[PDB]
Amino acid sequence: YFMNRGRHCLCVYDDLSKQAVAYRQISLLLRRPPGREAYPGDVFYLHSRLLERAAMLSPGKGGGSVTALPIVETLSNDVTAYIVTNVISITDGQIYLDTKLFTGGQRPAVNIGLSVSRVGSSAQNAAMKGVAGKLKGILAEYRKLA
Amino acid sequence: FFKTTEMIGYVHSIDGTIATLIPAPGNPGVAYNTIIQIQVSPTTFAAGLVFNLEKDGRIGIILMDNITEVQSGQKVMATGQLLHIPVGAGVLGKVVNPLGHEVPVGSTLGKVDTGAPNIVSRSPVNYNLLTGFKAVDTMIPIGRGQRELIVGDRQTGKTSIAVSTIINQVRINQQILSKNAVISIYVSIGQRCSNVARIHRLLQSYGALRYTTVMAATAAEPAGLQYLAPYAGVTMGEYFMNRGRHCLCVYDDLSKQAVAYRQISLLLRRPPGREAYPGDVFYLHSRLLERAAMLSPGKGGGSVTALPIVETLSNDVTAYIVTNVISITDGQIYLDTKLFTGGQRPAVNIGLSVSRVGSSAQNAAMKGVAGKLKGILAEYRKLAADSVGGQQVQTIPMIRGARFVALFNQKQPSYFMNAIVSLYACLNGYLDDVKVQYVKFYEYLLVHRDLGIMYGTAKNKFFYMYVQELNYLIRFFTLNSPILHGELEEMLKQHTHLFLQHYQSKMNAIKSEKDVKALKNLLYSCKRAV
Amino acid sequence: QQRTSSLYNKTRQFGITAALIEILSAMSSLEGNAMKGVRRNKFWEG
Amino acid sequence: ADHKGRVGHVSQVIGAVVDVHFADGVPPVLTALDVVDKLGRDEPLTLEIVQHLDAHTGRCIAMQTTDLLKLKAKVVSTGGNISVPVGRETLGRIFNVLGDAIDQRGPVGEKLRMPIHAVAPKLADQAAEDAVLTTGIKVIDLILPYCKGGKIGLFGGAGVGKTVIIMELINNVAKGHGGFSVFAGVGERTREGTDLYLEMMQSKVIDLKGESKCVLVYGQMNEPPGARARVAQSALTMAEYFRDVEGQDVLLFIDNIFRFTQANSEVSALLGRIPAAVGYQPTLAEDLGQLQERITSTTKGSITSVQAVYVPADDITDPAPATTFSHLDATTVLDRAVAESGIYPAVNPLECASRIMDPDVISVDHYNVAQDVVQMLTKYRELQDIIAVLGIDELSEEDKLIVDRARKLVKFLSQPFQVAEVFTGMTGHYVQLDDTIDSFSGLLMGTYDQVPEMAFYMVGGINSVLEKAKKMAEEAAELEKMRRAR
Ligand SMILES: Nc1ncnc2c1ncn2[C@@H]1O[C@H](COP(=O)(O)OP(=O)(O)OP(=O)(O)O)[C@@H](O)[C@H]1O
Ligand SMILES: [Mg+2]
Repeated sequence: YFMNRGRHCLCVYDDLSKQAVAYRQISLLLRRPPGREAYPGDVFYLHSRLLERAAMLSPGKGGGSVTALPIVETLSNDVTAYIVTNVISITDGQIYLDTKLFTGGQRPAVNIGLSVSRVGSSAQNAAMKGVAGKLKGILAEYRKLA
Repeated sequence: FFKTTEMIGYVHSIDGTIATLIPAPGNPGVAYNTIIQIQVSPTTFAAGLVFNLEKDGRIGIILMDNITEVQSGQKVMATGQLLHIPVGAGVLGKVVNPLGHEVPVGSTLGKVDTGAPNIVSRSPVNYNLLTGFKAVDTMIPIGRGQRELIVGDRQTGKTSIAVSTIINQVRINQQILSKNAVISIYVSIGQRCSNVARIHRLLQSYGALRYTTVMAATAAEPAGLQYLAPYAGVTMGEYFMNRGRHCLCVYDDLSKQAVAYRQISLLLRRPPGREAYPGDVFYLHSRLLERAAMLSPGKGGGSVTALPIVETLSNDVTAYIVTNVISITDGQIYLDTKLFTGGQRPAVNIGLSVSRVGSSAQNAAMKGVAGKLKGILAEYRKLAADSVGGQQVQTIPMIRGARFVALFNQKQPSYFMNAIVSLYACLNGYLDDVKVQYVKFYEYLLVHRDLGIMYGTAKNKFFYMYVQELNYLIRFFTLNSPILHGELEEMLKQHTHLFLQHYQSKMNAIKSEKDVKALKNLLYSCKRAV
Repeated sequence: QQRTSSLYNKTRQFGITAALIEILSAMSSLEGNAMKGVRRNKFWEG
Repeated sequence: ADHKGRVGHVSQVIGAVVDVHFADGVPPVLTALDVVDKLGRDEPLTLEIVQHLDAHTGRCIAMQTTDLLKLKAKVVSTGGNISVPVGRETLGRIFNVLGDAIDQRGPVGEKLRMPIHAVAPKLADQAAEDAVLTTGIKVIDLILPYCKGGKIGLFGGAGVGKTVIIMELINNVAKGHGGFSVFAGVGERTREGTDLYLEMMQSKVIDLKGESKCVLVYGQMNEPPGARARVAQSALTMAEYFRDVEGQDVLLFIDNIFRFTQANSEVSALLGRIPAAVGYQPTLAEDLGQLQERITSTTKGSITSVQAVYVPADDITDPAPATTFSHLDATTVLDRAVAESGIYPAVNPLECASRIMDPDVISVDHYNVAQDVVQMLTKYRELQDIIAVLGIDELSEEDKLIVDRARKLVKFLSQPFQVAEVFTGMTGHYVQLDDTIDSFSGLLMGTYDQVPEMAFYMVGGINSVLEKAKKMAEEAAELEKMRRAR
């Protein structure tokens, strides 16, 4: 509603992992062919038609926006799960919260090594872009040195 | 002869050992899980069990006998009664079918589907049941009313332990009153008829058939029989339980029962589950093992001890059936292949074996010995962990652990007095000067011989190992009592001194090509003689 | 030991799921091939 | 209500699944039906509607064996869901899924009954703020504090005194918070249930001649899956009554929660539903949610549940534990190694966890002390390994004061329980929350650096430590004085 009117919005889905379970529950109750990990074949389409509605509309349409922060739960830091990979194949970037850092007192435990933003670089503010340009190299060297 | 009452329908379909019936005119009804007779021949009948009652009127039937004579279109009669099998003291010493029919060899009725005792009708497990093996009786106690699993791989010594346990009760039932006697029920499921015969001969050789009954549902018998054998077995055993007596039911084995139940369910189009087993498989085993209990004194004080046997393929305890049985039984005895090939027989892996009942199922004398025996063995294993190289150092805990792990090697069950005495001797250090290779020979001389009498040195008045009636005195009075402690130490000290002086001295002096062989043969014979 | 254990516990979970899926697929195939025949009842008597 | 006494006839019987035909229409789902025909059955037969096949036919799950059951057998609706008695008359008694006393100790004489299935509290009934549950145990109330409206996983099998801890929690909660307890045995061995009942009567938590402070609800293994999947809800309903009507902080023990999941899985398989990953039911998340969500802290009272968890095949990623752990607000690990070290309660402080370990919930002093204790214990482990290669004499004097304080802490986290005042002989202790915080805070600073190490063994509070130290000093002086005489 706000994007179509030229305003901005932020949607937080907590979480798409539990939506898939519910959709899997519905499909199996309907006796449909189970797929990988018993999830239905169209589980990917379930999240595709959702996240694709999050967009930055062109100037002609009003310059609206719906940022989306879907959440996903892994097991034993496994990013090779079926649902995890499907969402990673849809989103424009990922923030990975390593358990080891969190238990070690390092919060929010953002594992910068695995995290990435594929399209957010341009939107970064000029001031923070200046500070972050060198910070990237400093951290990169620091990880290698230890 | 099951008494037929009315015609309920006509056979419609046959799929191996599974049949379907279509209703007779008027659509007469038949009670669920009841018995029916199919008129195969003019005066002969085939037994069947009702399993499904479909909406349209069709009935699912599990055939039990005379399947080759069953044809579509035949007439079916119903008995309207559950399965009841003969039970009583008149069945002991016989081979019996799960349907109650006697199997030729070369008192009342009991329901085969009965509920287990409730919470208030049970009592804590305190009375022990001796398997005759030092390892089991010490590290994995078994108490009357307990459900102890025997899990192992093929050809590891599972059937042997249960048979020995049954045999070990013969020498006890003959002495004490029949009230406390243990009646055995061995259930063979999906085995060969040859194995049943050999077991029958083996029991008869030691005179166990007088206190034992065998229920056989062998291969070449329809799956329906193999699925009902354990339930009939406990039904025979529950007769003694409800009459203040004790029973011991052995199932060999539940692995084959589950397969038969799977075959029946799948052929009757029931929803499969994990490993294709139905959803009732856990319920099937639970309602079987839960029927083994220890009744309270207000209901006679009877009991049923269960010894289910399970075969684990490739040492995998993650299978569906194995996990379910393990989650039901009160502990487990794990028989390991490597130990069996390593000369350790019984091959109990004490690390993976457990008894949730604990010391409560041990006698006073055994409890005192086991309290220290368990601690010593753990240290030996931990120090044995460093024994892979490094020239393990022989501390007293290791000097005694090795003897303990060598006394546990046996073929036949041991009389309680012989076992408890030998463990006590090794516990107090009387075997520290005895080499590990000669332990079995030392034990044999202690049990079947008397060095003190041989050399005219014995001074004890009553405590001699040839007095087999001291067992009950030891059970009543622990070895650590002034009545028996003094003479026990004297005999052990004298026997140890004579053995070292006369026998082991000659053994260490053997230098020849034939004497060495004779010594080796003697040690091997003593290994399987006690 | 921590990497080969995960692949062993992940494999057993996948193995159970696939075997069960196969069985149900066969069950659904034999159910689908089955067809209900004409109902021979006194439809008028109702 | 309008379907009270409605009549139907059995139409199909396949194992534990029974289809009933009602001429007037099937009652609502989850309705209870009684089979009037007890021709040859030794027990009454009750069915629970789970599905509707048509406007007149309904599928149901039998709570008992379906033996001697014929088609067209008469069945009568009970007028609603399964009804369980609730009140103060159920204390000290044993029940089943149907709320029938199986202890053979006379009629219950309840004044009211409640349905098994009740909607979870709405979002508006939730508690305003998180609150701590003072269990009276030093370790639990310091390093892994429990929470009202919380679900706590008691990992660790038997042989570690699990039952003793349960009895102590039951006694302490009533002693301090005046809240009762409900124990639910789901798929539990009948032998162990008997042993637990005898122990409870021996510890006086269940006083036959007095006032009891615990209810028992047992669905055993020998019972069909239809019962094991509703016993927990029956027990939960009993707790809900105390939570709402009496406004108390009740306890709900579950032994185990995995058996509840397994039972529903079997039930789903019988109905013919397609299982999900690892053979579990597709409704696994929903089944647990409909149960756990009812366990929360409301504006009237609270229900804190201590659930015994079992990990199949030692796989923590299995869907059953994985789904369960998402509902747990605390973990208690019981280890034999600690028990073999003589530390009872046998709790591994570094293996436990809790979500309310945050200053925003607990007092700042409590959080700082707990973190300091954890850090000291972790350092004590590394120092323990260093001395293995060196010897304590090598360690620095900071690391030899830190190896002395840590040993005192490990000894100070043990506690003698009042439930064992009989079989162990030592008077029990109920250490207050504030007392524990102050005692540990003083110990960490180094105030009690002169007290002997053994003075902290099996004691409650700091005053007990001082009293034990004085007695030890007096005994030592007397022995030395006697030695000088001879
Ligand atoms: N304690 C023992 N000492 C020596 N040999 C033993 C002992 N127990 C069993 N054996 C021998 O080991 C072999 C296997 O024994 P057994 O028949 O009990 O195996 P099992 O567990 O029943 O295997 P399976 O039934 O699958 O063939 C036999 O030759 C038997 O004589
Ligand atoms: Mg065998």
